[PDB]
Parts: sequence; C-alpha cells; structure tokens
Amino acid sequence: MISLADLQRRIETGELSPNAAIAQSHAAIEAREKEVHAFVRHDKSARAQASGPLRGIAVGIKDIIDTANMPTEMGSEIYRGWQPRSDAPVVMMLKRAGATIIGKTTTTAFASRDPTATLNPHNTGHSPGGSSSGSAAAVGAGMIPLALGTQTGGCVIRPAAYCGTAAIKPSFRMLPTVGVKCYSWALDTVGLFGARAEDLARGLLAMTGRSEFSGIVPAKAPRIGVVRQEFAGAVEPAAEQGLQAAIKAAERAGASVQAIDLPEAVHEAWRIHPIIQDFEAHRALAWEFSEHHDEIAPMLRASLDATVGLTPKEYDEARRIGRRGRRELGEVFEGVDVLLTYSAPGTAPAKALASTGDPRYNRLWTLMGNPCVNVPVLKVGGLPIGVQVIARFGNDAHALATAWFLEDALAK
Amino acid sequence: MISLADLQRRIETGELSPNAAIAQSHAAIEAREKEVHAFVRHDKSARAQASGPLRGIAVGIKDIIDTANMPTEMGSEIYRGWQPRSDAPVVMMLKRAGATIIGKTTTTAFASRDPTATLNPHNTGHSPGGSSSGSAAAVGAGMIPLALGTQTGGCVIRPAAYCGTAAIKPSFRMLPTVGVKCYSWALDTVGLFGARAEDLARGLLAMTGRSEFSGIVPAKAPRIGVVRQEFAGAVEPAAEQGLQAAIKAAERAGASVQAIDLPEAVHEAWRIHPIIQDFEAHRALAWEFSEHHDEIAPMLRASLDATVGLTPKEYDEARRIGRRGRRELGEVFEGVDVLLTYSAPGTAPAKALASTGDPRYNRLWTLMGNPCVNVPVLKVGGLPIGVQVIARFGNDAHALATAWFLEDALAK
Repeated sequence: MISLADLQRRIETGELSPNAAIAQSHAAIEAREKEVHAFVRHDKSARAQASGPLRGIAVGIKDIIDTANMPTEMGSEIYRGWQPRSDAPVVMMLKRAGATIIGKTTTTAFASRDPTATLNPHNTGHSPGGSSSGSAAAVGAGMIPLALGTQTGGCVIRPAAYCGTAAIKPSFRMLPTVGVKCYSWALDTVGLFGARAEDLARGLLAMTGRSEFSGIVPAKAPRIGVVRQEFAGAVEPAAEQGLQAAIKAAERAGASVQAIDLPEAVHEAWRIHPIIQDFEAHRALAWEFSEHHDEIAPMLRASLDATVGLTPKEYDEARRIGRRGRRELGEVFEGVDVLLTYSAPGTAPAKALASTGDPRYNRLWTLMGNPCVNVPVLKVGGLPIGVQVIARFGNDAHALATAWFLEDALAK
Repeated sequence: MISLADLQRRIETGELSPNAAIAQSHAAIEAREKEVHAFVRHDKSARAQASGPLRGIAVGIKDIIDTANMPTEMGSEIYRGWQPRSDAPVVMMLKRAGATIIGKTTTTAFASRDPTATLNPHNTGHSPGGSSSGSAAAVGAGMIPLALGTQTGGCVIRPAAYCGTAAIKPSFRMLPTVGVKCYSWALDTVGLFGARAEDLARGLLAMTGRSEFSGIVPAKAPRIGVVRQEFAGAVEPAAEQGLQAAIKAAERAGASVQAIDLPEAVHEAWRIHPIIQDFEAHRALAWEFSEHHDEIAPMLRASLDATVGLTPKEYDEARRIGRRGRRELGEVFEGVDVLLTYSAPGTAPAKALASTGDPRYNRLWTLMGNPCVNVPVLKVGGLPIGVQVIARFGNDAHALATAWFLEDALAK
C-alpha cells in the first residue's frame, strides 16, 4: 500500500515532486483497476496542487460524497449521471490542504447491503466488504494513499479489515456529513482509509487542522480492555485467531491487557441500532422509496419494505436506550485507555455469497460514536484479518497512537 | 391569515373541497405577490392531492430546501437554475401526507443576513425579517396556510414575529435537515409557519405521525418563567410592551407568572453561538467561499471574511460552553413548564435599514435546541410584535399547548 505519511516527508524534503507523486497514483490505479474495479470514475487528468500539506496526495472519494467536477451516483441507477453543484465540505477539506481528488470509489446502492462489482485486492474471488467497497479496495491494492468512506453500521471498519488497510471512523460529527448522501443521520460518520495509522493521523491533521492530530507518535504500554461483544454472537475462527495474535503481540510489547464485560446498557444499545438506522432510513430515502421504489437495489428495497411499520414511539425509545449506552460506556474508559475487539466476523465472504459481510461487530460503536481504528493483524488463506482499536469519544488521537503501537507490536 | 386546522376540519366534514382550498391559495398568492414578493417561484398548476390529512393544504417551501419538480436556488446567483434530483425528506413528509407544494418561498442568500426583495405584509415599507423571509411573509399575507423555513440564529421565530404569524422551531434534529442547505450543522433546525399554534400542531402531526402532536389542547394554568435575556442587550420599547401584554393576559387567564434570571452558564452559551455558527459555516460553505467568493452576497461574504481565523480549539471550547449551558438550562425547567421571552428586538425594521433584524433574542435557544413558538401579541404603529414560548427539550407539544393557551388569553 501507498503511505501518505511517507509521500508527505519525501515531498517536503524535495525528494519527490507533487506531479511525480500524482503520476505514481494514476499509474497504480491503471495497474490494478481492471482487476479490482474499485472506481466508479477515475479522473485521469487529475493533477497535483503546488502547495499545502497534502500536495501530491491522491484521494479516492466514496460515491455518496458530493463532488462538483465528477458525478456522484450513490451506487444507484436512480442517480445515474447525477452531478452535484458543489464539493462536499469534507472534499473541500482535502482540496484546501492541497490534495488531489483522483476519482470516485464504488459504494453499494445508498451505502446499504447490495454488493458492488468491486473485488478484494487479496483474492478477487472475495468481497472487499461494504459499503465503502471501492475506498477500501483501492487503498488495499496500492492504488492510492488515502480514501474517504462513511460508516452507518460498519461500512468503514469492516471493509478495511477485509482489504487489510488501516482505517478510522472518527468521533461522531467531527467531520461534517454535509454533501454526504444520508442513510441515518444519527449514525452516518465519514471515515478514512490508508496504509497505516500514521497516514490517517496526517490525513486528519491536514483536513481539520486540529492540534490533537499533530505530533502523534506510537503509544507506550497502553491499558487495553478486550471486549468480544458476546451480544453479537460468536465470531468465525479466523477472527478469533487474529484477536488472540493481537493480544499476545500487545502484551509482549509492554501493554496491559484485560478481558472486560460491557455494561448491559451497552448491550441494549447494540440491539436497537437497527431500529434507529431503519426508521431514519425511511425518512432519509423517502423520495427514492415513494417515487422510485422498484429502482432501488433488491436487498435495500427488501429491508425498507420490511421496516415501513417502524413507529416514532419505538424509535424514540431506541434513541433513549442509545443515550444510556453512551453514558455507561464512558465509564468503561475510566479504567482502560482503549478497547480491543473484532473488526469483522472473519475473513471476507466469497463473492458468490452476494454479501458484503455482517456489520454486527461494528454497529454498536457507530451509535456510541467512539473513534474506531482497524489494524491489520494477519491473513488466513490469504485473506486479511484485523482488529478494532476503540478509544473514548473525542479521543481519536489516542486511538491512532495505540493503533500505531499495535502495528509496531505485530511487526515485533 | 389562512388556518390549516380550519381547512382540515371543513375538508374532513365535506364542508369544503380540497380543490377549492387550493384554488383559494392560488388566488391569494396572485392577489398580493406584486405587493409582497414572497415567492421565488409559484407553481400555478399545483393541484390538491386525493388523500391524506394535508390534502387541500397549500405549502410554501423556503428555497434552501430541495424540491425535485422546482429549482432550489438558495437565494444565491451561484445556484441560479439549480435543480435537485430529489425532494428533501421534510418535503416528502408533507407530500406523503397529501399536501400540495405550491411554490418556493424567498430566502436570503444561504439563509444569512443579506435582505431579499420580499416586503412585510403589514407594511410594504418594512422588512419581513429573515432568513425565512418568504415563508413568514406569504403566511402573514394570507397567501398559504403553511410554510417551511429553517433557523440557525432566529431565522424562524424573528420573521414570524415581524410578520405576525404563529411559528415553531421544533426541538433540534426532530425534523431531518437532509436536503436542507447547511449553514451550521450544530444549529440548523427546520421550522413551520402557520396562523395559530393549533395549525402548527396539526402540521407536525401529519409530517411526523407522532402521537404527542395529536389531540393537543390549550394548556391550563401554565407555570410560566419570564426571561428578558439581559445578556442579549437592550430591547426596544415595543418588544417589552408586547411581553407585558402577554404576561397580563396569561395572569388573568390563570397562569402563574414569575420572573427569573438565567444561569451564567446560559449567558455564556448565548455569547459563543456566533463562534459555533461561523466556524461551521466556513466548513459548510467551503466550496462557495473558495470557488465563488465574490459571488457570495455582500453581508454573508463579509461575515465569512471576518471569521476565517476562527480555530478548531476555540470552536471546541465554544461547544463545551454550549453543553454546560444545556445542562444548567434543564434545571431551570424544574419550577416552570415554559419560559416566555421576546421573539425579536422590536417592530420590523424599515427596508431602508437594509437589515432583516438582529437575532440576539433568538440565537441562544437554537443552540440549546428547545422547542420555540412565536405567539402574535399586538401591533405598534401597525407593525406586529410577538412573544416567544419555550419548553424543555423534546416537549414541543407542551410548548404549542401553552402557546395556544396564550393566544386564547390574549383574545380575552
């Protein structure tokens, strides 16, 4: 994979010019796009900017995120050829930093369950995960140093795990969702894909200008709390193998690791995530459901058809449950710095299964809002397995520092 | 003004036909548009729908809210002729209920300070307020029974007061802002304009299906806490005249009224509203400011230019203050059911002043998020003056019930 942090340093010293860096990316996309199919649109004329911390850094943009110079089709025929008037604020954050918007990456229809045609970079016979399919696949195939995606369930962490890339779903609302096709406004969170945790840090620093992302360095002897989310059921063997391998590497690296239980309030929050998500989806996709029902991809069409009856009452009750979960979760972080858990149920499903993977081990955290980071651990049968590093809400910097620590620990 | 509830009852009994009701609005619009200029565009072909509680109900939509069959120009030349692919979720809530989208009402450029051409229905030489200028004016001129607008500072309560219409800014995030041009995602809240509190209630019931808005009746012996927002500066005589009239009427009607000073934490929240609003506006309008700077209307362009230096650090601190403010405001509602205060500084400013009015008495509540309702009280020199009823967050129903009680109290 291409490291944004590495390119930044070489461009800064003058060893690499922004133009050359961008040509590197176009060439990398050209080299594997025909086999991975990670881009809805590759702008071959995209050029490097002359200044800014991200000059020479090519970025892929999930196609539910508005761009003014390229179409934003939401991964649906309903939006075929749709051209937004403006670039989404997060896209402008990248452009203002000197970055190059090299193309739009594939997204499942309206960021839901319907598979895209994108293939896993590690084995084209498997899913790259979803819904940020293209962003994860592009970074995983070494095409680009950075890519934006979104997460409502686990659309960021899961595909990152499946494609073996580092990724972060920042604290809820740190990054604006303006210009980001909404599925659930209570959940939707913009995320980033990169080679390693340090690349994510540099990306967030340039996009936000927040000092918390400046000077980040690997954490030391972190206090890790292991949670296996039993409420979501048992994970597949490969996922547990990756977790055990991560715990051992962390310990031998000097970290204190303890298995912790999550408050009942948190278990309940995981349970009602679907209520909040699906109820809001019906309001957020009202026009599509009412005027273009049959044109909505099959799986999403079915999920919507099966949730039309959700009431404002059970919705409010679910939101109340979610708020109680957030409160008590914070308590868990009084004795531990970060939580360590699964990033996905196991290795990426075969494409033949027509599934982007079960988001059950990701959804709770999107509702709680905590910053989550995927750390590639190993591969089973050639398929990547990762672990998810979670810090307290607003502690994104620490999540990245511990992830970096974990990466070094795994490399021994 | 036209009453939504009135129309509903007459249509439900068969006493009035939906087509007749719509023909009446078309007539009312044609009768005064050359005088008021409240519509960017009027769809004369708009007809009543066959079913739903809002069939026969003509609705005006502030032009920053997306419509699929009519342009959405944001009150800016930058979006001249812009045509959204879909109807915003709040527009669908109305359409699914059987309402008729009769047209797009004028909005200041990107819902900020730059005056539109719209004039006050009560006095053509005066401003109708802003930024929901057209919705307040159209409803105030008896053109339509309902209109949607938005509030970031006091873009709903203020123009409603200036134009003498009832209006409500529901609790924050109750109505989705998907498809609503963002100014500040921490503040932007959709609102409704109608003739009376009851009209607002029936409107929210149809849009949301929330039982809380069904069967609402005037409150009995409401416990009112009066706040003059000293931290907001010196109010104009007319405004105070209106508040005292409201207090006297409520007392005679059986309400218990007591004066109360808001906590320092709340005063602080009021002070930092501009920080949150303006820092976020730079992100939300990044594309416009970076690519079409000189095309941004004068006053908004000026405010953005003066605030480019706002930092993430002071923004975070402002949000901390906001949270402290919300926490301590909640305690205030332990002894009172609602708070009563000014809806604006005084009577609507003359158009010659090139000002849609100062939102200093509105902005705090938009940040706190509580439901706010404007109650027309009296007129000084022919210009309307209203008072603002505010309830605990999530208790929009009680705010409308108390507003209703207050309307009946004033009617003696």
